[PDB]
Amino acid sequence: PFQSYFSGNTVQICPVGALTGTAYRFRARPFDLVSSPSVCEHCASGCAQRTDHRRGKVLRRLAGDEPEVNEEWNCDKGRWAFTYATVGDRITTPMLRDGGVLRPASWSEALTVAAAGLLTAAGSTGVLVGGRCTVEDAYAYAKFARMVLNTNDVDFRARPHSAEEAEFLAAHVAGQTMGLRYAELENAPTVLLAGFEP
Amino acid sequence: FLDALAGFAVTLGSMFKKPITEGYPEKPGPVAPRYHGRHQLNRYPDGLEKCIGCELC
Ligand code: SF4
Ligand code: SF4
Repeated sequence: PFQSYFSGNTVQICPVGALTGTAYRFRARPFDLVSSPSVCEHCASGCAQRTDHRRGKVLRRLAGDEPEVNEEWNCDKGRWAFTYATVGDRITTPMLRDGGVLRPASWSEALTVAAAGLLTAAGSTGVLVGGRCTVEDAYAYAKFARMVLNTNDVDFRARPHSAEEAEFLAAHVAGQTMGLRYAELENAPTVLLAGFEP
Repeated sequence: FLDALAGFAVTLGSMFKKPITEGYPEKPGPVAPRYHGRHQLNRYPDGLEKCIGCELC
């Protein structure tokens, strides 16, 4: 089989209906698609994309056009890994634990219970933020932890990690934005990959 | 001038003419052959649906 991780780009690059995405097949025509600019949420490349959805369901995600980031390319993940939110496991309402069972709860009840539990926890609280959150969401987690829970126990590393990693990120990454760009990888005479599989 | 009373002739004469109303619903009037009524999805003579789902409509 055509085994490329970028195989989906061949669908977007074909000037005719020769190569087509089997998922998008017969789902919609251009006129009924709501199309919005987007950024892939999967990995750190941050590709510009165009999310096309019909009747509230995402049908495809084209590569968009960002010469400074991804030009006009995707990986198959970003192009097609958008169904996670609609596999039926999505949480649709706030849930509360009672009698050992998790049951739907009103937003008011859930908020009140969570606030009571967190206040009763005083400063002995940890905040695992994960890596999925946007920059604003991560800022919200940090602000909540350090203002509301009055704790420094915030960590987005939902993966193997070390204190050395935290020190390195603080010293050499945080605050130092745009130090290296895709345009410079394209020109770097030598690139040394350490612990990284592009 | 009887001309100023011409209208009385029009209404009176039309009294003795057969009313021109169409008898809907019991005897509905004839719509034009080209009239734009209900859409209809047609089939081929063997029964297959003609609609190929192109969404051009
Ligand atoms: S399209 Fe692929 S390479 Fe680009 S950000 Fe998404 S997952 Fe990463
Ligand atoms: S335009 Fe296409 S989808 Fe619409 S009725 Fe005709 S064949 Fe079917």
